[PDB]
Amino acid sequence: SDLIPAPPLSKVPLQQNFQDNQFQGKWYVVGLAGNAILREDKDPQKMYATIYELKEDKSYNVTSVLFRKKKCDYWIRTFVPGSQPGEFTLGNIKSYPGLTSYLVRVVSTNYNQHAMVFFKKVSQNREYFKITLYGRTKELTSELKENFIRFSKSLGLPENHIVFPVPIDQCIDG
Ligand SMILES: [Cl-]
Ligand SMILES: [Cl-]
Ligand SMILES: [Cl-]
Ligand SMILES: [Cl-]
Ligand SMILES: [Cl-]
Ligand SMILES: [Fe+3]
Ligand code: NA
Ligand code: NA
Repeated sequence: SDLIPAPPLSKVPLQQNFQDNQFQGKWYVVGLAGNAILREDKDPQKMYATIYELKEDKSYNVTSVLFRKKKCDYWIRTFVPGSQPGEFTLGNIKSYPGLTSYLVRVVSTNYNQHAMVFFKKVSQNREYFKITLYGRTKELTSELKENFIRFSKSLGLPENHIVFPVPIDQCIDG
Protein backbone atom coordinates (compact mmCIF):
# COMPACT_ATOMS: atom_id res chain seq x y z
CA SER A 1 0.00 0.00 0.00
CA ASP A 2 2.81 2.42 0.96
CA LEU A 3 5.92 2.17 -1.24
CA ILE A 4 9.20 4.05 -1.66
CA PRO A 5 8.94 5.71 -5.10
CA ALA A 6 10.86 4.26 -8.05
CA PRO A 7 13.90 6.39 -8.90
CA PRO A 8 14.22 8.24 -12.20
CA LEU A 9 16.20 6.27 -14.80
CA SER A 10 18.85 9.04 -14.71
CA LYS A 11 19.95 7.74 -11.27
CA VAL A 12 20.42 4.17 -12.61
CA PRO A 13 23.65 3.78 -14.63
CA LEU A 14 23.99 1.38 -17.57
CA GLN A 15 26.92 -0.99 -18.13
CA GLN A 16 28.69 0.43 -21.19
CA ASN A 17 29.78 -1.94 -23.98
CA PHE A 18 27.48 -4.68 -22.68
CA GLN A 19 28.58 -8.11 -23.91
CA ASP A 20 25.42 -10.24 -23.82
CA ASN A 21 27.36 -13.46 -24.51
CA GLN A 22 29.67 -12.92 -21.49
CA PHE A 23 26.69 -12.38 -19.15
CA GLN A 24 25.36 -15.91 -19.79
CA GLY A 25 25.41 -18.64 -17.12
CA LYS A 26 24.67 -19.03 -13.42
CA TRP A 27 24.61 -16.08 -11.03
CA TYR A 28 23.97 -16.31 -7.28
CA VAL A 29 21.78 -13.64 -5.69
CA VAL A 30 24.19 -12.44 -2.99
CA GLY A 31 22.27 -9.19 -2.32
CA LEU A 32 18.68 -7.95 -2.69
CA ALA A 33 17.33 -4.40 -2.28
CA GLY A 34 14.00 -2.79 -3.19
CA ASN A 35 10.78 -1.09 -2.10
CA ALA A 36 9.06 -4.49 -1.69
CA ILE A 37 12.11 -6.17 -0.09
CA LEU A 38 11.87 -6.33 3.72
CA ARG A 39 14.52 -7.75 6.08
CA GLU A 40 13.17 -10.48 8.39
CA ASP A 41 15.17 -12.07 11.22
CA LYS A 42 12.39 -14.58 12.01
CA ASP A 43 13.09 -16.35 8.70
CA PRO A 44 16.10 -14.84 6.83
CA GLN A 45 15.85 -15.17 3.04
CA LYS A 46 17.80 -18.06 1.52
CA MET A 47 20.14 -17.52 -1.43
CA TYR A 48 18.71 -18.39 -4.85
CA ALA A 49 20.29 -18.58 -8.31
CA THR A 50 19.44 -17.23 -11.77
CA ILE A 51 20.66 -18.67 -15.09
CA TYR A 52 20.91 -16.46 -18.21
CA GLU A 53 20.94 -18.22 -21.61
CA LEU A 54 21.10 -16.32 -24.93
CA LYS A 55 18.64 -17.61 -27.53
CA GLU A 56 19.10 -17.48 -31.32
CA ASP A 57 17.22 -14.15 -31.49
CA LYS A 58 19.54 -12.57 -28.85
CA SER A 59 16.88 -12.64 -26.10
CA TYR A 60 17.59 -14.26 -22.72
CA ASN A 61 15.83 -17.29 -21.36
CA VAL A 62 16.04 -16.49 -17.64
CA THR A 63 15.57 -19.45 -15.28
CA SER A 64 15.71 -19.05 -11.50
CA VAL A 65 15.65 -21.73 -8.80
CA LEU A 66 15.01 -21.40 -5.05
CA PHE A 67 14.81 -23.84 -2.12
CA ARG A 68 11.31 -23.74 -0.60
CA LYS A 69 9.26 -26.31 1.34
CA LYS A 70 12.05 -28.91 0.99
CA LYS A 71 11.83 -28.66 -2.83
CA CYS A 72 13.40 -26.74 -5.71
CA ASP A 73 11.03 -24.19 -7.26
CA TYR A 74 11.88 -23.10 -10.82
CA TRP A 75 10.49 -20.07 -12.65
CA ILE A 76 11.20 -18.87 -16.18
CA ARG A 77 11.00 -15.52 -17.95
CA THR A 78 12.21 -13.99 -21.23
CA PHE A 79 14.21 -10.75 -21.33
CA VAL A 80 13.80 -9.09 -24.74
CA PRO A 81 16.55 -6.62 -25.81
CA GLY A 82 15.44 -3.04 -25.13
CA SER A 83 16.52 0.37 -26.44
CA GLN A 84 20.24 -0.01 -25.68
CA PRO A 85 22.59 -2.95 -24.89
CA GLY A 86 22.27 -4.15 -21.28
CA GLU A 87 18.62 -3.08 -21.09
CA PHE A 88 15.63 -5.43 -21.45
CA THR A 89 11.85 -5.75 -21.24
CA LEU A 90 9.74 -8.78 -20.30
CA GLY A 91 8.56 -11.00 -23.16
CA ASN A 92 4.92 -12.13 -23.26
CA ILE A 93 3.76 -9.57 -20.66
CA LYS A 94 0.12 -10.61 -21.28
CA SER A 95 0.81 -13.99 -19.62
CA TYR A 96 1.35 -12.21 -16.27
CA PRO A 97 -1.92 -11.08 -14.62
CA GLY A 98 -1.78 -7.49 -13.31
CA LEU A 99 1.50 -6.68 -15.08
CA THR A 100 1.51 -3.59 -17.32
CA SER A 101 5.27 -2.82 -17.28
CA TYR A 102 8.61 -4.59 -16.65
CA LEU A 103 12.10 -3.15 -17.24
CA VAL A 104 15.58 -4.60 -16.65
CA ARG A 105 18.88 -2.68 -16.66
CA VAL A 106 22.36 -4.10 -16.00
CA VAL A 107 24.05 -1.35 -13.98
CA SER A 108 27.54 -2.88 -13.81
CA THR A 109 29.41 -6.18 -14.17
CA ASN A 110 32.84 -7.72 -14.78
CA TYR A 111 31.13 -10.86 -16.20
CA ASN A 112 33.30 -13.33 -14.19
CA GLN A 113 32.75 -12.36 -10.53
CA HIS A 114 30.01 -9.77 -9.93
CA ALA A 115 27.08 -7.83 -11.40
CA MET A 116 24.36 -5.36 -10.37
CA VAL A 117 20.99 -5.37 -12.14
CA PHE A 118 18.11 -2.90 -11.76
CA PHE A 119 14.53 -4.11 -12.18
CA LYS A 120 11.43 -1.93 -12.50
CA LYS A 121 7.82 -3.13 -12.83
CA VAL A 122 4.23 -1.92 -12.51
CA SER A 123 1.93 -4.63 -11.12
CA GLN A 124 -1.69 -3.92 -10.07
CA ASN A 125 -0.96 -0.20 -10.75
CA ARG A 126 1.78 -0.27 -8.07
CA GLU A 127 5.34 0.61 -9.08
CA TYR A 128 8.01 -1.77 -7.74
CA PHE A 129 11.77 -1.61 -8.16
CA LYS A 130 14.66 -3.75 -6.96
CA ILE A 131 18.42 -4.12 -7.28
CA THR A 132 20.06 -7.55 -7.25
CA LEU A 133 23.71 -8.05 -6.33
CA TYR A 134 24.79 -10.95 -8.52
CA GLY A 135 27.75 -13.14 -7.58
CA ARG A 136 29.54 -15.72 -9.69
CA THR A 137 30.34 -17.46 -6.39
CA LYS A 138 28.18 -17.50 -3.24
CA GLU A 139 30.48 -15.07 -1.40
CA LEU A 140 31.59 -11.58 -2.48
CA THR A 141 34.00 -9.08 -0.91
CA SER A 142 33.02 -6.44 1.65
CA GLU A 143 34.00 -3.78 -0.91
CA LEU A 144 31.49 -5.06 -3.50
CA LYS A 145 28.72 -5.47 -0.89
CA GLU A 146 29.27 -1.94 0.50
CA ASN A 147 29.12 -0.59 -3.07
CA PHE A 148 25.76 -2.37 -3.46
CA ILE A 149 24.51 -0.79 -0.21
CA ARG A 150 25.76 2.63 -1.38
CA PHE A 151 23.98 2.36 -4.74
CA SER A 152 20.78 1.06 -3.09
CA LYS A 153 20.69 3.99 -0.65
CA SER A 154 21.28 6.43 -3.53
CA LEU A 155 17.97 5.23 -5.03
CA GLY A 156 16.11 6.00 -1.77
CA LEU A 157 16.22 2.63 0.03
CA PRO A 158 16.97 2.38 3.76
CA GLU A 159 19.04 -0.43 5.35
CA ASN A 160 16.04 -2.59 6.32
CA HIS A 161 15.09 -2.72 2.62
CA ILE A 162 18.52 -4.22 1.81
CA VAL A 163 19.13 -7.94 2.46
CA PHE A 164 21.99 -10.40 1.88
CA PRO A 165 20.50 -13.90 1.41
CA VAL A 166 22.19 -16.71 3.36
CA PRO A 167 24.24 -19.14 1.19
CA ILE A 168 22.77 -22.66 0.81
CA ASP A 169 23.74 -25.86 -1.03
CA GLN A 170 20.27 -27.13 -2.04
CA CYS A 171 19.02 -26.49 -5.61
CA ILE A 172 21.59 -23.82 -6.55
CA ASP A 173 24.72 -26.01 -6.94
CA GLY A 174 23.46 -27.69 -10.15
CL1 LIG B 1 6.38 -7.39 -5.57
CL1 LIG C 1 17.15 -12.55 -10.39
CL1 LIG D 1 6.23 -17.77 -11.48
CL1 LIG E 1 4.52 -9.91 -11.95
CL1 LIG F 1 36.54 -5.37 -10.32
FE1 LIG G 1 10.33 -10.70 -10.97
NA1 NA H 1 11.99 7.57 -17.26
NA1 NA I 1 10.10 -21.64 3.23
